[PDB]
Amino acid sequence: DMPPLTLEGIQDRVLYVLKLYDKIDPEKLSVNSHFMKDLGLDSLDQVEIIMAMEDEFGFEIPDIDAEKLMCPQEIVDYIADKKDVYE
Amino acid sequence: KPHVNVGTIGHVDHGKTTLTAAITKILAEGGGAKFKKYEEIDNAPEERARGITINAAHVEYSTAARHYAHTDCPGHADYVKNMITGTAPLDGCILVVAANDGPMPQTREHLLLARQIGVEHVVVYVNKADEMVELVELEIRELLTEFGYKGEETPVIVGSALCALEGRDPELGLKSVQKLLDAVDTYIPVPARDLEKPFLLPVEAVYSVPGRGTVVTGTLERGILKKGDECELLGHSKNIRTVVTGIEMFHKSLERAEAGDNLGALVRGLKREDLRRGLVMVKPGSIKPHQKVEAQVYILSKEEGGRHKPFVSHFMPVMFSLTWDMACRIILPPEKELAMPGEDLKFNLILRQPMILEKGQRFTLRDGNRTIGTGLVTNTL
Amino acid sequence: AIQKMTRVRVVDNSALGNSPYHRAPRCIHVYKKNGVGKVGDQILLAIKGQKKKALIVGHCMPGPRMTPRFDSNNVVLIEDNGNPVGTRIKTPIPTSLRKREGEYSKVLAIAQNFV
Amino acid sequence: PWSREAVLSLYRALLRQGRQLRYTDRDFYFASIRREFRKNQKLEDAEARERQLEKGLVFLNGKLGRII
Amino acid sequence: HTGPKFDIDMMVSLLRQENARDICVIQVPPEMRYTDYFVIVSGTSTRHLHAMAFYVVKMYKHLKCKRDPHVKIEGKDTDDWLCVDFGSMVIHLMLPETREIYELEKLWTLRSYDDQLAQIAPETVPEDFILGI
Amino acid sequence: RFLSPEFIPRRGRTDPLKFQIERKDMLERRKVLHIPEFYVGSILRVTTADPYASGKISQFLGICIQRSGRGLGATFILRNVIEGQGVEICFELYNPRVQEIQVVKLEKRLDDSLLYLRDALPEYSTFDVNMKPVVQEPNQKVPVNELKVKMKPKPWSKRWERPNFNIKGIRFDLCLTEQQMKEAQKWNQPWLEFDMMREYDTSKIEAAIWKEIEASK
Ligand SMILES: Nc1nc2c(ncn2[C@@H]2O[C@H](COP(=O)(O)OP(=O)(O)O)[C@@H](O)[C@H]2O)c(=O)[nH]1
Ligand SMILES: *P(=O)(O)OCC(C)(C)[C@@H](O)C(=O)NCCC(=O)NCCS
Ligand SMILES: [Mg+2]
Ligand SMILES: [Mg+2]
Repeated sequence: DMPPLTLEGIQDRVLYVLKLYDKIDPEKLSVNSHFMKDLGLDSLDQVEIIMAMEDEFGFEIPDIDAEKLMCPQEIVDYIADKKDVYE
Repeated sequence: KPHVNVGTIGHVDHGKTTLTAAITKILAEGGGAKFKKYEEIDNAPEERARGITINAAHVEYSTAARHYAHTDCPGHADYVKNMITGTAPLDGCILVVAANDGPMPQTREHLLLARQIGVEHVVVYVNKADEMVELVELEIRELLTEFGYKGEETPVIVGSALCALEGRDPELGLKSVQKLLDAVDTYIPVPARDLEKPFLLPVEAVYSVPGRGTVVTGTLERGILKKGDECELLGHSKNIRTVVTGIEMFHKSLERAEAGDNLGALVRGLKREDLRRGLVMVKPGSIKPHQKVEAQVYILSKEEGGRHKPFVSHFMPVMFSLTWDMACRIILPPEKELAMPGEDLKFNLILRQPMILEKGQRFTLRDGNRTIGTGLVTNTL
Repeated sequence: AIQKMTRVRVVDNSALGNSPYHRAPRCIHVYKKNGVGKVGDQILLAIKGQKKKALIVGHCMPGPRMTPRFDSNNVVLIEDNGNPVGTRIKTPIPTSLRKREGEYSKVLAIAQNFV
Repeated sequence: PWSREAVLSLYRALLRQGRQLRYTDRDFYFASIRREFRKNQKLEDAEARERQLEKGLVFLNGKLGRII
Repeated sequence: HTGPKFDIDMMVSLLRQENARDICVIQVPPEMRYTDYFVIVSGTSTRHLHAMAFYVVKMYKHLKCKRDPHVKIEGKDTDDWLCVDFGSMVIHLMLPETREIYELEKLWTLRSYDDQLAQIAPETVPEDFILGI
Repeated sequence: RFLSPEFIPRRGRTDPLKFQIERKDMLERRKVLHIPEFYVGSILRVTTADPYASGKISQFLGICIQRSGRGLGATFILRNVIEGQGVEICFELYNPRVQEIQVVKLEKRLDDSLLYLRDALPEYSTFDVNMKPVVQEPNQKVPVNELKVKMKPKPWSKRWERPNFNIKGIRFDLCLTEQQMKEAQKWNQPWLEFDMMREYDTSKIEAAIWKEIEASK
């Protein structure tokens, strides 16, 4: 099965999972705010977030790069590598 | 070789076990399947499950047409336990009647519970015929009419069970068993298997991952799970509308589910607080909870470990079905004052809260850490 | 054999047992028909100005052949309930404790080494 | 720690094992591993970080005992 | 007699239906000469723990092999901790209070490496065997 | 040649047939489980079945300190300090419970008993639980450790200084005084070295045991 990977649709599903999280609430959640500083999340907290991305798209995230992923915007750009979106 | 289960049923000393010995004995001559001695069948192997001890004799006979499995029980109390619990469910049945006795109100219960096991195809055999034989035959057709069968199309075969076993009468004993062999190959010889029914999942565990949502696990018995299906959870006066996101088997994603498999249903946009064990997973509008239910429950004898004192109406046991636990109240049907151990009869038991109960839903009644009854749902009221 | 007025060693992580004190713990009483106590037997202790029940776990006196023989008299402090006051047993305990008659399962649960 | 990567790797790897759980209550297993990584961490000296990491590493291996 | 055997899968499912709060089932290797399977389950109240323990033992006897030895429940007098030993399974019934203080799962998963063993240090006698204040 | 101590019987009024019976039984068991040549100083690791469990396997490593008993009931005792606890186990050789006996380090000490190791410093009895076997060429003299061991303070399990024990493997100079040594000498018994009827020669006896053993294989 081939899902249409619209950049806008990618954004929606990314923010969908973050509002599902207990620690962070949609009130202070934004597209441009980062997890660690802006959303005030620990490094261990991050690991769980990336796991949410892991099973959703079903492509493996190596531990070497998982570290540098500290922003939702970074993620929507990273998963754009999976299927190139231009728009 | 299609394989189905078929079991003998009738009054004591109607030559049920002799026929069971005979049907495997004739096949032994041809060498169809392994045969057991009559005396060996007399001694029934013990089966123990869910605090219920049962002496069930299982003999396997393979006819040329199709493969068959056969069940025998020493006692009536043993017979009822088998079919209510449905340890080995039977697609067909053989009703055996003696020439001297024929129908009897005790044998009525056998066919009365046969309505509840979802079997509507029966075979009648007459033994001990060594015009009076033909006199008893017409009542059997009428008897089957009373329960809801049409008596006319039912096969009634004259013979002698002992004659077949000893092989002394080829025209009587032998001709009978082949007729019985042909009758079963005529009535429901092919198994019934379909998954058209909406799926029911009793939730075994509630499992939550942040950034994934609640995963609920259950074993399939009906229906097929598909992704993106709008679904309903109901139980303990909690009913919410949601959608299936993912299905989990061997920690992998799969689109289609199968009966007899433990599947992990992934759900989104819900709280773990609300989702607990005791909930049931079905399609909406399919089923509804039933507070008051009619059911035939077998009350356990003192011998097995059931309570000595018989109970009166407004007794409060513990009801166990699927994954949910609740206590209930038993009102005894009129004309009866008390319900003694070792005797099975229909009740109207009323749950504390409306909880789902459908036809053929097996259950056990309990008092703390003791089992007093096992029953099957006959009607929802 | 641990009898009345015997010095014992408390082999626990319990505060009461491991606390520095001027007296070694003494066996007040043995809960057996005859006074001698072997392994698995319960005995009463005078420690730090209080009475406490204890389970004998290994001793210096030779026992049955294949059973181990320790170099100190080791006891575990227990409540009257049967709940051990301490959480961990550093020192090895004999495996024989398992089959003997009584409440030994909890003490086995908190032990690390079997000899 | 010994390595900032290694601890985040360990936290990852342990949670992956949690999915494969069969008998053990999976909600409790996750809760138990979370709180361990919280209260212990954020406050330790260099030498004891070598010990606490190893404690987790033998948990990963499960040679001495595996939770199922 | 014949049918279901005594093993984990049956035993755990048996527990779960009495609202076992948390279940930890631990595979123990043969070098640790105690049991095959260690089990910890929590409870709501003291009388709830008795309910479970007494059901499990009762059901055990039902499915028990003839030669399979009889078992004894431990610590009925005790408030918070109950234990039952089987042939190759060991079960511990506790309050959440006692789970917080015993940490049985930690002991058995990682033996010599647990935090509780670290705090306690072995005491050595001084050389030449002289104490000084 | 090396004959196991158990085979040579003690002086008794026991009829020879009783020993023949017991020897045959021992030899059968030896075929099933290999009994290694070990001495009192040597290090052994013994694997046994654990009856208190469901047939789980227990191994214990330690230094042999004494070897005694005759016939089937013949035994040896192994010592070791496990994580700050001294442990001694007496093992039967012909117990069916034992799975395997291996010689990890085969050596003799100065004296035939080492029960004084209880009174010796802890480290002399502390042996690593997991150590690699060290093996020597078959036609080599059995190596002797000439270690003498330092002691704890003088209250001991037994009075080792007394000449009846005849301990050669203790650093007496370190612990005792000269006056204590001369005090111990009051128990000397110098005639006992030359008591002729006190001696027990096993020459012909061992020869006949050899004859039986070579017949067995
Ligand atoms: N004359 C005659 N007697 C029979 C026949 N079948 C069974 N019996 C008698 O029934 C008795 C055994 O009953 P059994 O089959 O054990 O009873 P069930 O198992 O309760 O049906 C024997 O004493 C037989 O003599 C038959 O075909 N003819
Ligand atoms: P993250 O940015 O919240 O911090 C990572 C960390 C908590 C795992 C850790 O590197 C840290 O900052 N503190 C070190 C103290 C510690 O306990 N180390 C881990 C040993 S298991
Ligand atoms: Mg019958
Ligand atoms: Mg002494």
